[PDB]
Parts: sequence; C-alpha cells; structure tokens
Amino acid sequence: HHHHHGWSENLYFQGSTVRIEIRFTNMRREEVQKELEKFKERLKELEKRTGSEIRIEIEERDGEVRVEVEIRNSHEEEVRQIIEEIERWVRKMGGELRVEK
Repeated sequence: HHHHHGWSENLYFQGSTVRIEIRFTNMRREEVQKELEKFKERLKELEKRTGSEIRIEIEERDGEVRVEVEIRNSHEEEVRQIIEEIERWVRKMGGELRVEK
C-alpha cells in the first residue's frame, strides 16, 4: 500500500528581512549539537533584548549541517552580531556563509 506524509509551513508578514545561511561538514557531532543549542539560546537572548523577530532553521544529514537565520525588523548592529557567532563555525570547521539582504 502507498502512503503520503506531507508537512508545510507558510509565513505571511511585512517589513525588512535579512537572511544568513551557513553550510559546513563536521566531525564533532555531539560538540556541534551543543554549539547549535548554545547558538539557538544566544539568538533567543538577542531577540529578547531587541524589537526584532528571529527564526532559525537547522538541517543535519550525517555530518552535513545547514543553518538558516532570518531576522525581521532588523538593525545593522543585530545582523553584524549574528554573523559573528556564526563566523566562528565557518572559520574553525571550514564551510560556506551566505548573506541575503
């Protein structure tokens, strides 16, 4: 018998949005997991002390990790800070970073 499972999410909003994406391959799976849990916690802190809204998407496939951060109602300072916490991953583990203004 044939089966289908589907899931979708649609977001409709207004305002400015900055998107930051990183992709890397790692060989410290549990370490990176705890760093991602720390990074999510830092983004929640940064969102709390600002008027912005922050969405983070994480995809993991056997060591390949892709992270997407979207910031709505952002200010330049807040974008610059988020890159910084991300820059450590790119520099230390190698990988790719992409900024969509």
